[PDB]
Amino acid sequence: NGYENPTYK
Amino acid sequence: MEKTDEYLLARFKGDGVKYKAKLIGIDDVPDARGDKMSQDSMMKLKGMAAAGRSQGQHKQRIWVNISLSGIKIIDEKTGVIEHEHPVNKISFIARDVTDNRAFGYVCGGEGQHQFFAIKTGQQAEPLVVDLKDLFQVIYNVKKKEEDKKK
Repeated sequence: NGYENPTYK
Repeated sequence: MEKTDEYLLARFKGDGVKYKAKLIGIDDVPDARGDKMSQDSMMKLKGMAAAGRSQGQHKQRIWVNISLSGIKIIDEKTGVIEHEHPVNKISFIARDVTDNRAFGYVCGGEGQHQFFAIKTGQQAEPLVVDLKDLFQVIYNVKKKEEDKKK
């Protein structure tokens, strides 16, 4: 499904 | 075979990869992540785009450019760079389980999140994968550099 960005912020 | 950091670097270096698509819409969102949250936006935006289509209004034709610079939304007609989102500003990539030719991503700083819904000219998956690999590479490189400074 969906996934987040490890290097976000 | 195996998409090594080197292969990935060479792929997203400079102009990187480019995909033909259409901008379904933009929506202000309450959080940086979330399948349900992303689905609700996509659905609302597709609802809106539909109402527009029934009145002769079509989605803006664009180029989704993926590189180390992040994502660039470019107008297909003018070549004007409408939006640019650095990798460190894209918090979530949303897969649209209802469409094989659509996906979205959330971007912006904390407290100012936006969902960009995109209709791919071709299949969306290869695009979602690229973004995943991109975030993965950026990550690997930074990690090494850290273990080197230490």
